[PDB]
Amino acid sequence: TVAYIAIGSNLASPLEQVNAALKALGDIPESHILTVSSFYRTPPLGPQDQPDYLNAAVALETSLAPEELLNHTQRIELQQGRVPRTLDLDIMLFGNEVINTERLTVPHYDMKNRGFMLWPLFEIAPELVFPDGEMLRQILHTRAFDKLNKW
Ligand SMILES: CC1(C)Nc2nc(N)[nH]c(=O)c2N=C1C(=O)NCC(=O)N(CC(=O)NC[C@H]1O[C@@H](n2cnc3c(N)ncnc32)[C@H](O)[C@@H]1O)CP(=O)(O)O
Ligand SMILES: [Cl-]
Repeated sequence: TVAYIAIGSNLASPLEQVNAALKALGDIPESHILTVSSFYRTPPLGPQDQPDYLNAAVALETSLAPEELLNHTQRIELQQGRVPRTLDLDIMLFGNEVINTERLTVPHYDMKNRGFMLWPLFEIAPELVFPDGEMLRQILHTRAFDKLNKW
């Protein structure tokens, strides 16, 4: 199953965290990195008195159950300092699954509202269709999220 994972950090020099995160994602068992987006410099959506984010998306093939994937992404966050934002790993999509448990809401509850999630995802999955049948390309068009700048 292909999982799509969003990466975010707004440390001053976030490349170390993001590069480290990508290496660690590749070490997850029974999993393989398929494709990684470009790295983007995005203004924070929410409070504005914080540094810009580095955002990216990665497509990860995995045989793990969605919760076992979450265990591994949480481990990576912990090991890089998560306890500005050092590193957040959000599971955006997990195959065609819709999940609503105490640990997971998939698709990510807010991703359709976040250009900094959707644009990097579009780079690596331009023909993507959500579980509800909506095309990623169409969502980006409708919301008119401004395109991103590379880091
Ligand atoms: C600050 C804000 C709004 N503004 C931004 N602006 C720009 N420019 N760029 C950004 O990148 C950016 N980022 C933003 C942001 O907050 N991003 C992360 C996010 O979405 N949250 C907070 C969080 O810590 N997230 C990781 C944890 O989520 C858990 N986790 C992972 N996957 C799932 C899932 N599928 N279901 C449930 N939990 C999950 C896991 O345990 C992880 O540790 C959830 P919330 O606080 O919005 O509810
Ligand atoms: Cl470790």
